[PDB]
Amino acid sequence: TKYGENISKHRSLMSLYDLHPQIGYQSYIAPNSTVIGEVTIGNETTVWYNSVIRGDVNAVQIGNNVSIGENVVIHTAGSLPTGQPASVDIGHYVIIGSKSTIYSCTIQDEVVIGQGCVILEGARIEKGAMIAANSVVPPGRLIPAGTLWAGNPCTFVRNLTKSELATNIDHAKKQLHLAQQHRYEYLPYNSAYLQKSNSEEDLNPTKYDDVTINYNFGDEERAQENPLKY
Amino acid sequence: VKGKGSIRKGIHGEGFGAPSHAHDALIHQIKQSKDTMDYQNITNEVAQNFANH
Amino acid sequence: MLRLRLFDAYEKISMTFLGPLYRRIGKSLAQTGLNIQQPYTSDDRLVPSLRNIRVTNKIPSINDSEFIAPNSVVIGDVITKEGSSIWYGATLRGELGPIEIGKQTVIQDLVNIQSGKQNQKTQIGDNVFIGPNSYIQSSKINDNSFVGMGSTVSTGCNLASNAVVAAGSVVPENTQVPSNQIWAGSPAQYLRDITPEERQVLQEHHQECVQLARIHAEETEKSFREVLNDFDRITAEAEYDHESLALQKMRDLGFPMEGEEEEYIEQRVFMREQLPPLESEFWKKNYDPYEQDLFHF
Amino acid sequence: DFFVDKYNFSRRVVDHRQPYDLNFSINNPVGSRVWFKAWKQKAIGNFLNLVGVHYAFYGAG
Amino acid sequence: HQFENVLLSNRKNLTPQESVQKVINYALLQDAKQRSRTLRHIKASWVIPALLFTYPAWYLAKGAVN
Amino acid sequence: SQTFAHDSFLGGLNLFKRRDPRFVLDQGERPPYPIINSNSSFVDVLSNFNKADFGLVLFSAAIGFPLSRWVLKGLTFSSLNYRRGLFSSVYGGVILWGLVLGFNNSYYRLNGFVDNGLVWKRKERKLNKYDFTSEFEDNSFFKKLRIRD
Amino acid sequence: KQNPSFIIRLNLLLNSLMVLYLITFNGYSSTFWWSHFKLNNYSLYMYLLVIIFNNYFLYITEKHIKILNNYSIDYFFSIINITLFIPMIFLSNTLFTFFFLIELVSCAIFYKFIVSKISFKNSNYKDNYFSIFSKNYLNVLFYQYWSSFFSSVM
Amino acid sequence: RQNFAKNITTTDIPKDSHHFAAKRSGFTQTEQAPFAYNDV
Amino acid sequence: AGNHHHHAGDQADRVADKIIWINIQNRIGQFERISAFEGESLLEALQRNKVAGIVATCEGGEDINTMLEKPIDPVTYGPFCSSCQVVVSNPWRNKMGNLHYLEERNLVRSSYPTTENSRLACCILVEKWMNEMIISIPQNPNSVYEDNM
Amino acid sequence: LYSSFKSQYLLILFMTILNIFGMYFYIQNLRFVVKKNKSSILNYKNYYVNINYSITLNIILLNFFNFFGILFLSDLIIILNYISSYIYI
Amino acid sequence: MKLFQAMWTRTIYSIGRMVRETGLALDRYGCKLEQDISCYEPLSRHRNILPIYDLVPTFYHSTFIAPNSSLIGAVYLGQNTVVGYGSTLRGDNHAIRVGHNTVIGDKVAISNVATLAAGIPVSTNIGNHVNIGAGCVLQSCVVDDNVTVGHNTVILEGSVLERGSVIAPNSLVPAGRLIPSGQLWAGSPVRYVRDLKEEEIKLNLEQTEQNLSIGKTHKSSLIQQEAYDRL
Amino acid sequence: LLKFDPFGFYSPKLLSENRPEEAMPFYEDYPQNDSHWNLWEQFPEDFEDSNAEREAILKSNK
Amino acid sequence: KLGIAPIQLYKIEIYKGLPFLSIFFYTTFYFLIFFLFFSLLFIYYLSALNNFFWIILLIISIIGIFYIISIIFDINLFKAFLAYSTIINSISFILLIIAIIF
Ligand SMILES: CCCCCCCCCCCCCCCCCC(=O)OC[C@H](COP(=O)([O-])OCC(O)COP(=O)([O-])OC[C@@H](COC(=O)CCCCCCCCCCCCCCCCC)OC(=O)CCCCCCCCCCCCCCCCC)OC(=O)CCCCCCCCCCCCCCCCC
Ligand SMILES: CCCCCCCCCCCCCCCCCC(=O)OC[C@H](COP(=O)([O-])OCC(O)COP(=O)([O-])OC[C@@H](COC(=O)CCCCCCCCCCCCCCCCC)OC(=O)CCCCCCCCCCCCCCCCC)OC(=O)CCCCCCCCCCCCCCCCC
Ligand SMILES: CCCCCCCCCCCCCCCCCC(=O)OC[C@H](COP(=O)([O-])OCC[N+](C)(C)C)OC(=O)CCCCCCCCCCCCCCCCC
Ligand SMILES: CCCCCCCCCCCCCCCCCC(=O)OC[C@H](COP(=O)([O-])OCC[N+](C)(C)C)OC(=O)CCCCCCCCCCCCCCCCC
Ligand code: FES
Repeated sequence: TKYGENISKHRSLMSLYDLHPQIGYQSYIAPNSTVIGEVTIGNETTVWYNSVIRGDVNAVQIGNNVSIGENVVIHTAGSLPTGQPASVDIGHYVIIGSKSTIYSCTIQDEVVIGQGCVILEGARIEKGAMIAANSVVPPGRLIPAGTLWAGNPCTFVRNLTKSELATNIDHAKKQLHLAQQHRYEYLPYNSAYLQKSNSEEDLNPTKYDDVTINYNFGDEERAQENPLKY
Repeated sequence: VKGKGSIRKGIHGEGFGAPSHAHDALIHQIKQSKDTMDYQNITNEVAQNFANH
Repeated sequence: MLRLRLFDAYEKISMTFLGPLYRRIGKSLAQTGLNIQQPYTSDDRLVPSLRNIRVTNKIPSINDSEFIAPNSVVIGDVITKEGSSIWYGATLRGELGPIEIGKQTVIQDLVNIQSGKQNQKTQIGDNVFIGPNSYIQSSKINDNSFVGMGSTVSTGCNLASNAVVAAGSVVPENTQVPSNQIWAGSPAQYLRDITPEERQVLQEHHQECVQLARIHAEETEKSFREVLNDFDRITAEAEYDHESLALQKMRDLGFPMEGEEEEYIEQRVFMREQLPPLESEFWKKNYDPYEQDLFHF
Repeated sequence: DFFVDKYNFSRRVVDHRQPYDLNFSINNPVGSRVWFKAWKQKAIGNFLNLVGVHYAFYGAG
Repeated sequence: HQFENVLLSNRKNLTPQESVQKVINYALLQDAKQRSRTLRHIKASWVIPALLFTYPAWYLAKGAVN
Repeated sequence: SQTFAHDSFLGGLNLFKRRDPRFVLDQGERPPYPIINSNSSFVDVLSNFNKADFGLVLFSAAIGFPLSRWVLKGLTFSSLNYRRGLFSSVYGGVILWGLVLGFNNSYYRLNGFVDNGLVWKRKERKLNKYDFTSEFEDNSFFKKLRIRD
Repeated sequence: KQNPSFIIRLNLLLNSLMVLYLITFNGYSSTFWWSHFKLNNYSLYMYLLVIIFNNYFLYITEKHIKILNNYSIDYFFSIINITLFIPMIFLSNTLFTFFFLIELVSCAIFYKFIVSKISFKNSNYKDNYFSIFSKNYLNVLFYQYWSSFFSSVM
Repeated sequence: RQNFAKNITTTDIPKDSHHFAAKRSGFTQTEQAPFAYNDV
Repeated sequence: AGNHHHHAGDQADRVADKIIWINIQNRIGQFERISAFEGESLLEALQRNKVAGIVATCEGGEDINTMLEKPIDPVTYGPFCSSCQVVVSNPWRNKMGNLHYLEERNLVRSSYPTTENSRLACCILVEKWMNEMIISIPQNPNSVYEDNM
Repeated sequence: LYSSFKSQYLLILFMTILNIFGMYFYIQNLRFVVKKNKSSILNYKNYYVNINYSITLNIILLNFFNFFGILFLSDLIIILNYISSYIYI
Repeated sequence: MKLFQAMWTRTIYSIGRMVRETGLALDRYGCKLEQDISCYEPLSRHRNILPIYDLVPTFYHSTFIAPNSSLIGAVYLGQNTVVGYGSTLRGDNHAIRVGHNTVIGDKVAISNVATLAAGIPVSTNIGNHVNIGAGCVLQSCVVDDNVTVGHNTVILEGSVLERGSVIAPNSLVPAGRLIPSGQLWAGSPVRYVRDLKEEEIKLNLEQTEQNLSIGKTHKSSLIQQEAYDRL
Repeated sequence: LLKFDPFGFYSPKLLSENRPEEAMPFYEDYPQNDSHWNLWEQFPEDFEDSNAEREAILKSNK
Repeated sequence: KLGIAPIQLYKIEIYKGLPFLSIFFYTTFYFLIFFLFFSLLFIYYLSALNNFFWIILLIISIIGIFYIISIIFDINLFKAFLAYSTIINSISFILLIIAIIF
């Protein structure tokens, strides 16, 4: 009854009455991925398949040319004990491994998060730091810039060299062409609607609304930069 | 909260501004004790207004 | 006369003739183009709804739930009580074993419940919280239990009421978690005893998530026409001005919205009496004007 | 006709967004009885609102 | 002679070391074939625009400067 | 042979056929065609209306529908009555512009600027000393848009 | 909240019709209406050039408005008046008529400045209960008004 | 950085697989796992 | 890397022990307390905490040869406005020291009244010794039309 | 070139002074154009940045003409001289 | 010539794409003229099998592929391979190859790195009877036959697992390391535990067989309920 | 300096350039010469590169 | 009226207070009509008075150049930059007009 239907009612982008997500140019959000709430995505940012990003409880900021990964859940907290803003902030060239969970945190530029990491609320990862795949950053913990940490709880290993930082930046830049290759496979016009069957509601609306404005106003002049656009 | 922009509701009530913004004592007083003033309390704002005048 | 008649005639002619013709031509061209592009192309598909999947007579009973994410997976013998919430990407494979979810039990994103045994059941009590990326295999979770982000509960585990598992904690197989105790680490071990403030904040977080589940359900469960109206409203608000917003609020309150109605303004703005104060407002302990608490300053 | 390999050539969803004044008497073709009734009401109302303006304009013309 | 899918073949008789080595070699060979195919497709994508639009560009430049 | 008959419904197309790219003739230059009435008043100009002017008005009416719809396509938050009224206003404006064009064509025919069906007894023939367009027009489509003695 | 795209399109349409009239124009080179206006090739070419440039700028403005709407219908009505009355200046045959035409165009430009949008619905939620003073509108009006006064009197 | 493919098909890379040997028995609970590739 | 005293196997320090507290008197006479970090500008900290009373028209200034560099490059253009002024209490103002000539130019060119303790948040760089620093933030002027947007 | 044709060496000098000062006035902004990261200056519509194909096309035509105006300048000069010749001055 | 064939393939593909574009645009314009809102409907564009140009996933019809899953690029599945719900095999930069009777758990993510050192394949290869639990992450790793990987396990680049090796759940295999045959390894950095017994091997074999049977039952039920496309 | 030997003539050089350490990804060592004047990958003349796996699977599927 | 270098600060203020679209239209109107007619006053309309206009134009141009040479490098606003670009072009065109009327 409530949940009985054959066609899924899932949308990648959603808002809660005031919280419209914003996505930059050349940014690919996978159809499986869900991005709901006050979420801002920068330019060339790629969110892979089956990743959830909820900015409903608080704002979420995502930098430019970052990779989020697969099966990654990013969400905010109501507040922090220190009184700091609880919004999620991620810098540029940040790579987040798959299976990872991000709480209200502050990730700076060129940070690399391994696969399956768990960063808890209040964590502050500085520029260039790296995290082992199966490590946990406890709440309110500061990871210094250009340092390597591993384990659960995370513990220091050694400092990172300019070569390692350059390699991380290069990988972040390299993800972009794969994202574009995935993007090119979708046409700007969705053809799924052509596969449905007319229903009574479709053929005769129950109630009518007053024509105010079409959301696709001027789309005959707008460029189809992102094929996955409503 | 529906129709209030970035304002969000807490456990015991709904805030009067965006999350990271500062709470306003004058607005709190207006809401809680609307139209009622036992005495003309001289706050920092009142003192500064007097000085400016 | 002539001009408006020509306008109406052209509108009818277009809507009745050009619309269908262009539609048919476009569909034929789309089919031809897809055929040409094959086998190196894919076309959009009607993604199946995997909520409430029946396997070998096992029918999920989830109708008494507040929020079920549209992209979640619920298969087989999955029973959920009133107020339970299952969020995006959660997979509940109940065919491996029965999956019982209590009242007001929250399961966050990408949470997978799979019984490692052939028919062992998974039982979750009321007011239980399971965070994102959690993995419960088969265990007895009592009421008011908390499971952190990226936490794994192994087979045969039993955690009692008011037992907290820290995020990123792997509970060893066949482990008992007493009440009002915090277990953290990998392998998980007892750390300390839950303080009243920690318990209060955990309860507040659980209540906040339960309430947010209602908003998520309201957003997700919308018709196509309602979603189109929401898109139109957002686009209109992108250009609405302060005067338009003020007019919206005024019409919601009930102010006159027409010139002939302007003469009865006083009946809607001033004549209406103000609601008397609640009697509870007369019992406040203190009435001193509010000021910021300057502790720590 | 109704269906092809995957595309429904008869797919149709009616646009629920229609102007409020659709089917109003004034919107009927000029010269009809319904249109004349609506226009007469509109003209009477306009004259009542502005007796002086209607005079100065129509009588002068 | 005939194509054999080493990954999908039966390697239980061989020792684990030999099995993994054969799998690695087969994977390397198939990856090389895929690399050649994708490189050829990229080369075709390079060649097509040149042949199609070289003469038009020269025509435009010749008209502009002469 | 180069211009449409001034008495035909297509006689209004001679406005686009011009001997030279100038706007107006010099003060003293003889008009290309005999003058019918130099000091023409409004009443006589209206009386001189012709099938060419009627055809210009018909062209304006025919072309005002696509243009009116094009203008209306940028309209939002509009009721049906207001949309129809705006369409009527734009179409009437286009038709009035057509009427103005017909009036100007009648004035030109009266003054001899455009082909009025008459020809001077002795043509004043130029010497085409500078010729950058004769061969181009002959080998191109623009020979239709120019008038040569 | 009606978008002014239709007003801009109407302005473009009537400008194009005026261009057609200029293209089809014929007559003698002389002055008309009491020698207050000059009708010659150079003046008509200036008129046509002004009209063409106004048409192109109106097209670009229409595209921008379709992109985003922060301008009211009165703004583009003022632009319409300016476009209609400004090319007539080059047809002036006397300094008197030139002065009157430029005064009319100045009034139209002052109207355009008056109808400038003032308050925006931005993302700043910190000034809800505080007074913020911006003098740009008054400065524009003051300087335009007084420069016009000085120029007109001189 | 460099993006070329190491595994070329024009010829087989000369190698010795006997200088380094991977341990496969007698491990402890504190010893790290061995390395899969040991060709020089 | 560097600027830390961690050895292999050590636990990360708490952000609470590293946050530098700034106390502010808001434009409305109330008191606020925010947290910042060393290495980021006071303007960045104030904007992150969303403190009212600062317009920041230039939004920190240029991205190269910035005023935040401890040795200020002589080829620096300095601040591009004076819309982030803050009055700093004498104990920390004396530690901050004399003003850069460009910063003083902008401060004096500010349209609103200025104080001898006034300074630009973008030009201020957060330091450890600034802990518990007390400042006041009156309302700053609005420069151009784009501020309202 | 026209100033030289009219034999105005002082006018050429002042024109050159103004030209070089204005040239640096325009050029100095290229220094500010440098940014630490890539900016986000596009309006968001339907949850995505709004890029206008029509304005991009107009900018492309303007860019082409800005780059290759020298090639086609003879035609524009001819047209402008033709327009100005009607003036008898 | 192969180059000419590739050029012709690209040309015909581009022509087909342009034809699709024009057809869909005509359909939308017709809907606009007809006052139809069918086109505007936002429907998930997720495609279970997403082929990159010249890289089409291939799988035997006997395989069960979860509709929630996503196979992209050069992916190769065996006879009765099972892919769990929500698991994604990106395999876009390089190929992903799977065995005849392997099981991939729900939410499993497989993606291979751009490049590796000489002699190390940059593609994921999995044995015939491998069982991979839900929530596992794999990157350019080689797995032999009869290998069980516990749930929430991370396997990095250049990591080779021999036949019969078992990895406990909640453990990570460091990149470029070997897991010998018949041994149990556990811990976030894998550490030697013990040598497997015949009883454990039989239990693992039975578990993977049961998983394959469960996958067959899921495929049958989904086909019955119209949630599975009859390929 | 005595140990330094990027090439494998004196000190043996692994085909895998480096030994990866735990908690770090496996990346190739930066080469001594970083010249980018590299051609597209070269293959033997008449190299067989048909998608044999795909062809076999399609044939089996029928 | 125009806002030429001697009297330019009001133009700077107007540009600061105007929207970008208003500047877009105003620059077009100004340059294509007002300044063109200003030039035609000396070239075509009042050419008989060039024996007096030349010295006034030269003095105005010199004063404006020497007054803006330093001011144009003191601005810190986009609107000011646009306005001063317009002013510099106006001064250059005035010099060209002097050369023409020579
Ligand atoms: C002297 C002092 C000045 C005053 C004199 C009198 C002027 C009268 C003018 C007309 C007034 C119309 C009514 C206005 C009422 C207002 C009050 C009102 O209703 O309020 C509510 C009204 C809203 O309600 P509404 O119902 O929606 O609108 C009212 C009506 O319902 C709907 O509104 P509508 O406007 O759309 O409807 C008007 C329609 C009303 O509709 C009807 O009643 C039915 C339609 C009837 C059509 C009649 C057409 C007749 C044409 C005759 C042509 C003959 C030519 C012959 C050629 C020669 C042949 C041989 O009436 C007309 O069609 C009038 C046209 C008359 C043309 C007469 C031509 C005479 C030419 C003389 C010279 C001849 C020389 C050559 C001679 C040769 C002889 C050999 O408020 C408004 O917003 C109304 C706004 C109207 C604005 C009008 C002004 C527009 C122009 C502004 C220009 C600004 C300056 C810039 C230009 C500079 C110069 C002007
Ligand atoms: C060396 C220095 C040189 C400096 C050059 C400075 C200027 C360069 C940039 C601008 C040049 C003009 C570009 C064309 C206009 C812009 C609009 C347009 O056509 O594109 C939109 C439209 C985009 O269509 P879409 O993307 O399919 O859909 C758009 C919307 O969805 C749906 O669109 P919609 O429905 O909203 O509107 C469709 C309508 C939109 O079109 C418009 O509304 C046009 C707007 C501009 C009007 C003004 C044009 C004036 C042309 C005369 C020359 C002066 C140019 C001044 C330009 C700058 C002024 C500020 O499209 C058309 O019909 C386009 C026709 C364009 C040709 C107009 C010719 C008018 C001639 C009138 C004067 C005749 C001489 C009289 C002699 C009198 C003697 C007594 O473009 C096209 O359809 C074609 C685009 C690609 C080819 C463009 C070819 C341009 C050729 C330019 C030649 C320039 C003169 C020769 C060179 C001179 C120097 C040697
Ligand atoms: C910058 C500003 C804009 C540009 C500059 C502005 C220019 C200003 C100066 C314009 C002068 C125009 C004078 C024209 C006089 C001749 C008119 C004409 O052709 O008449 C021919 C005819 C006469 O033609 P005739 O001259 O041939 O007749 C005489 C003929 N003989 C000599 C043989 C006997 O005129 C008339 O009969 C009517 C005269 C006018 C009657 C009163 C009309 C009042 C109209 C008021 C406005 C109505 C608005 C209605 C709107 C309806 C819709 C809403
Ligand atoms: C030998 C016998 C010869 C017989 C010849 C008989 C025929 C004579 C008439 C031929 C007319 C040819 C076409 C003219 C232009 C049609 C324009 C049109 O309908 O476009 C609609 C279009 C309307 O748009 P649209 O209909 O293309 O669709 C818009 C669709 N969207 C909005 C989604 C993009 O008009 C415009 O867009 C123009 C807008 C600006 C205004 C321009 C006004 C131009 C006025 C031209 C008047 C006629 C000049 C004729 C010159 C003849 C010279 C010889
Ligand atoms: S932000 Fe402008 S000077 Fe500080």
